[PDB]
Amino acid sequence: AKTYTLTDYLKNTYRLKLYSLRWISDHEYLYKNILVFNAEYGNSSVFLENSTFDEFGHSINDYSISPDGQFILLEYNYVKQWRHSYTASYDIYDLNKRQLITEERIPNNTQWVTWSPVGHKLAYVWNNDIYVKIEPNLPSYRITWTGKEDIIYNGITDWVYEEEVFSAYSALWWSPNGTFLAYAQFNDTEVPLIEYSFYSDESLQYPKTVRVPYPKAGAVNPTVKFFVVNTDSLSSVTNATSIQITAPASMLIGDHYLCDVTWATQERISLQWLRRIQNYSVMDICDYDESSGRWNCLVARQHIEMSTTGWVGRFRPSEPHFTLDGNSFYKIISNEEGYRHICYFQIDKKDCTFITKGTWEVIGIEALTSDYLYYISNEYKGMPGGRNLYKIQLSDYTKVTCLSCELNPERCQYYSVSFSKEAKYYQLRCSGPGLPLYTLHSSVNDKGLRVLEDNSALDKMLQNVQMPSKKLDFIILNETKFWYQMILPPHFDKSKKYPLLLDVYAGPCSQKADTVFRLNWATYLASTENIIVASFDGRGSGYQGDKIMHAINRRLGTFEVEDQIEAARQFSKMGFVDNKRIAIWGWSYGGYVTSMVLGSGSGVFKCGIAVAPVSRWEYYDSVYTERYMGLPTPEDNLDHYRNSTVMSRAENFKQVEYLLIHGTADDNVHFQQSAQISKALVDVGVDFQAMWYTDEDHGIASSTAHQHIYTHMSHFIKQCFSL
Amino acid sequence: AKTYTLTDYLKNTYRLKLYSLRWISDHEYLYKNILVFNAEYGNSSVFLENSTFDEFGHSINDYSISPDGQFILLEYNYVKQWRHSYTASYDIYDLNKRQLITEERIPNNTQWVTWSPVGHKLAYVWNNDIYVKIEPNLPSYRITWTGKEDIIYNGITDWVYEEEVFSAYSALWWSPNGTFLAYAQFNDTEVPLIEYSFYSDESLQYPKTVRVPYPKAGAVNPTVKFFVVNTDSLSSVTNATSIQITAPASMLIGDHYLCDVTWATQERISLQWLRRIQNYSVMDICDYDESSGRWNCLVARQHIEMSTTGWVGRFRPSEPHFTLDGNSFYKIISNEEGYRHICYFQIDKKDCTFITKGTWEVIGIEALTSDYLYYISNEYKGMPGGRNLYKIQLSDYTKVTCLSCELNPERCQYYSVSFSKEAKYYQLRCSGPGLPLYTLHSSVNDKGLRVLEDNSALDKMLQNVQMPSKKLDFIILNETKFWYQMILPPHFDKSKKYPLLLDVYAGPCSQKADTVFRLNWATYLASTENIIVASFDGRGSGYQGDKIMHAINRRLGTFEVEDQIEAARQFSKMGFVDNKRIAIWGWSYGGYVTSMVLGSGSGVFKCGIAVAPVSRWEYYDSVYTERYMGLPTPEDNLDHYRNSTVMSRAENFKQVEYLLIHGTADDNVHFQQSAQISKALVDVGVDFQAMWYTDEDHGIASSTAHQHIYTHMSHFIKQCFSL
Amino acid sequence: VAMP
Amino acid sequence: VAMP
Repeated sequence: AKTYTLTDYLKNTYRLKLYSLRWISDHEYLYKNILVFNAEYGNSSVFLENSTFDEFGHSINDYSISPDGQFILLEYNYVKQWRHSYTASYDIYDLNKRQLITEERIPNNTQWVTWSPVGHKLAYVWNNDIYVKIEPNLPSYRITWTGKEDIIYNGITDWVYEEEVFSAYSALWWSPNGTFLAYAQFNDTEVPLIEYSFYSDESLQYPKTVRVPYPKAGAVNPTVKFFVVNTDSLSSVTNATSIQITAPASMLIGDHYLCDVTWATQERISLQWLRRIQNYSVMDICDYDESSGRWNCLVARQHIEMSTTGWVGRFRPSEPHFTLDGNSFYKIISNEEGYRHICYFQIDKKDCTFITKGTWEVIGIEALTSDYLYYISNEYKGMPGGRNLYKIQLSDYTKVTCLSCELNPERCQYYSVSFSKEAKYYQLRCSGPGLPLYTLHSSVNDKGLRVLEDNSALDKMLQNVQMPSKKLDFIILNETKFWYQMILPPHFDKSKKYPLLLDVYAGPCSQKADTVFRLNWATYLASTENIIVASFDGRGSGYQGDKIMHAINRRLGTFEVEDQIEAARQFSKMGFVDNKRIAIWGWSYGGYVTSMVLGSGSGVFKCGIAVAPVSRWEYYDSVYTERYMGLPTPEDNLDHYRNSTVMSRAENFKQVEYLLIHGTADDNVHFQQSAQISKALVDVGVDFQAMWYTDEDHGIASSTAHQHIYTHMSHFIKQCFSL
Repeated sequence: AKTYTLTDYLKNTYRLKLYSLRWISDHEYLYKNILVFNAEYGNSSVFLENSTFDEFGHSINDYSISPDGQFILLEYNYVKQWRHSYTASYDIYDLNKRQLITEERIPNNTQWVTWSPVGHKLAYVWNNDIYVKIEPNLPSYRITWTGKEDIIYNGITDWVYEEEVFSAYSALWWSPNGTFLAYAQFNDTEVPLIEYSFYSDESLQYPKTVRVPYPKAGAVNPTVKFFVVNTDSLSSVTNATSIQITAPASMLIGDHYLCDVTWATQERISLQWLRRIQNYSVMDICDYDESSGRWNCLVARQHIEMSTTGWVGRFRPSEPHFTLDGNSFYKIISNEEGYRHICYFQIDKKDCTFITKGTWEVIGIEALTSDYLYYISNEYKGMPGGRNLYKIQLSDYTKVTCLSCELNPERCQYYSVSFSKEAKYYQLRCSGPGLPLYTLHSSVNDKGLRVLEDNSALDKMLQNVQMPSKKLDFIILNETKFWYQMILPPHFDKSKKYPLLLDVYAGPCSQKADTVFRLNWATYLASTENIIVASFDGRGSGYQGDKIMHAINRRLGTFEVEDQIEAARQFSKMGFVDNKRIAIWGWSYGGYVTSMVLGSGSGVFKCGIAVAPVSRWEYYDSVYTERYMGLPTPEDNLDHYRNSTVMSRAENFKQVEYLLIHGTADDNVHFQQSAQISKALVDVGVDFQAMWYTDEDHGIASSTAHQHIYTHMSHFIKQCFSL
Repeated sequence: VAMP
Repeated sequence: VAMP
């Protein structure tokens, strides 16, 4: 049988089928031409002919149907900016008239657009200001006049809020029936700019300098304000009043972040604020006052969330999930033993009640009805790298049902879920350890309705390939279980010695040992090159409690590095590893850890590859870096900021073969970071291999560059292993 | 016996001794730590003790003694800018009262300073304006008030005039007795900026963006004005009056350059101007008019120099050498056969008389007396790569005497010369093919007075080393001789097959085949690695007449690339060349030619290395590129600008191993050029090797980067050749 | 997030 | 030039 070759990986010879649906109601979903499916019976009818927009004249990047099904928003001229942000053009098509709307069009270069949650109002951001359309074909109402490129952002995030706080460009939040539009405003006036060249097509005679407001660690941060406007009022001198809700006094005393916005009712919004020292967070719960038209946050309804051992949240304070009446909410919180569990709050009582407990964690709350809360956790079989859907009875917390554990326990140990609008149906998505499996279920009695996609065609194809296998297991260190996985070559033989590649990420709350089925570079390395590809979750890794997660607090570049080295020693002791052929590689945080390990002097590793590494924490952005590292000042944590750089280890790279790779247009981990590694290596006379990727960003993900980088790394590894 | 190793090259184990002297009169020179030598007898005295400034408190970069010997300028705080420009601090030491001047000091960050040619006046440039000190302890007179960083340059050149026109930062020209100070003013207002990142020490949190006014091919050029000020009539009360000399009408009709300034007498200055289309040049000869205080350039004294086959001059129109009375001058000019020879002009006649002729060229005019003109030529033995000193009797041009040909014909075939103030003495500097030899001579009867430095110490060290040899020969393409050289391994055995590295530069008017002795990377490759290192001078190369030189006019990247391929073909058919192991490398113009050869699909070359290559002429500066290429417009030469890029040849690199290297702070050949090469290779799926040098410029010449680059290239060549 |  |  053939093996899984590099060309198979790079050409996507063997494709995972998906089943990506969009719920439009409690019982229908859209699926791609466009069909609408009835969840209960599985029958479909054609929702939008794949010929409808043949003559449209543009390629349509995406669509979005209004909640009342009356209009479809068509996105085209898509132009990517950062991880989530982009600009696009939009047309609106009227589904009753079968007419495109040609009047009062959304402008070109629109930065964000969203329907109201009911009806068909639109809110959009253009040139950094917010506009509202009550009707798709009528004029917009301007909401803000302060928008200013790179300086004032209304309703959209700046770079660091996009990447590290909201994971979204959008900073607009409609109230549930669409009366109110809440939004944040960011002021980057004094935030320094990262500047880097962009070369563009070769016809561009002068390179272009990209300038992005980007606060590196300890620098001046954007400031933020929060506003709510009543869009039903757009009957006042066209000038609706934006009512500010100010941060609490405990936040205003210093630098802070707005880190969560969640509406609770039509007239009640909750906001969470986080101090720049991210171990103290405050939730305000604010009610509309009909008589004054203002928003009041009763101090009795304020909730404090703080951490004595670390930062707050996995990456930020968790979202609340409110009961329908808005008088109570559920929220994932670290319990007294350090494990993240669901706590039940009354809005005006400070003590919450944990409704789950144990030596495992809740991953997320997925749906809440009058009777049940549904959540994903890694409880099943005590496997932190597995994921299952559970439902807990709100009137009796001792009644907890695992909805997914036993559906196919051999094939399916990693689930996510997508519920319909009022949770009357749910799609389960199993992603491993076998082939992904998508199924539909009815919540009324948790019956499997039908298999949506089982990947049987890919199964048949893979049967003719010498696929690697995957072992997921643990080693005990200091009476603590630490999980690892190995991608093992086909016909793996414990009596033989294999080269081993340690595939590292190891950032705070990371998890590289899990039950997910992947087809990736490691699949090729194991299948064709007979390399064991191993990953290990040491101190700092996620989903196993705060004692493990917070072990690297204020100390990035220490234990999570040491534990990758120890893991390699442990794997060598297993007897199937050629200890003369151990390599290490990783991307981003993984390139940082790879580099730290290669500079450690441990002698364990022959060679390694760092792709877009962090090299010095003062080069990375404030929100992420300070969360773990505090401030780079003599009074706080400067000594460890300066002790944890790659460059200070340059001399030790004389012991190893290193390949350093970075895209020149990386807005996230700046090319600067690898520019300083290479300069430090040159300064101590260390030879190494290098590759820049012109105009590639942090993902080095254009089609050609993706192929080029994995080809180049494959050559390096094979050379290192005398393959 | 040891070989000449890579470490010998990089650590300078074998150092050529020099003899750098500074003539201060017709009979004495300074020699430094600081002694003064009498040329007639060879006796010396101490002029300045090495202990005088022990207590100075700054490291002294350089010194400059005033022409009258009374003062010394001490240069310190040296900070390099481009190839010639730098700033420094200056102190002036009074050699008679043995005091530093503490009053009216030259400012810190001075950009240029120079003594008058007689006496001890000073002119300096600070913050882009010109200042004159009549006495070292007196207040300065400010001459210009318009200087503005990156915009208005008084008495200093901007980037492109520094690099491509004057090969100097200075744009100040004292008259012979110091009465007048002439100066150019450059206006870069509309010149675009090249922008690139500079990373600095790792302490710098945000990279700096460097912005340099730099016209790429076809872009808006700096404009230029020319002024003369009388430094004897400066006033403390009123601002100095500068008299402008305007370019002639044939230059003012369009873009142009000031390209030469040469004083003829105390009251006569000549200027040469060059059209932006560089095949037409005009010399003005301007006389001071005492009645009006004006400078008048009579039209009858104007001299036109044009080219029908290429540009004017080797790189620019040549400098005139005026007689004592300034009524006539000698100038190197391409004759009617296209060979550059000495022409004798009268200041008011259009026709000049060639005083030399033949199928060889005059390299430079070196000294002029009433009886003789002294010049360097490659006439001897018809070897274009040899250089000898000649004198020609001005009353009988048939009486030409070679003064250096027969001194030491086996050792010395390449001379330069340095004459005392009125040619009573000269120093000859022999630089090959044997070890450099410095000798002192008197002009009266061309007696050889003394051996100044014969490198006998290094000669005896090198006896203990297996040194390579050099063969200089020619091959015949279309009944034209084209010369090559080969660095041959020790114990060279014509019956064995050696790998061959083609070391290429091949720019217009270049010469890589010569009789010069060098200790360089090729010495190590031949001595230790037993690689033949060959170089070839094909079409476009210099010193052999315009038929060869102008062959690449308007057509860079065609014949000079094909001719390297043809040379390598010829070499590959020699019985001592392994045709499986031929490589090519070059730097800058040589990196362009290397890349164009590797992309040609010839199949001759296994591998090659491009260091800081040009890749597309639109990326290079206007003055150099347009000289050869004209303008990149559809009406002029855009098609060949677009046909001659490296990027268009990317597909052909599938056949070869390529190493692409570039400094990120290259102000000259911008990193952009290699960034576009790499992107085009990635886009066609070609693997290659790369190395960037953080913050290195075009020279990649810091101690550590120089060691690193040659080490990395040595690994690449060895693996390419299986060593 | 330092991650691709 | 583009020389060195």
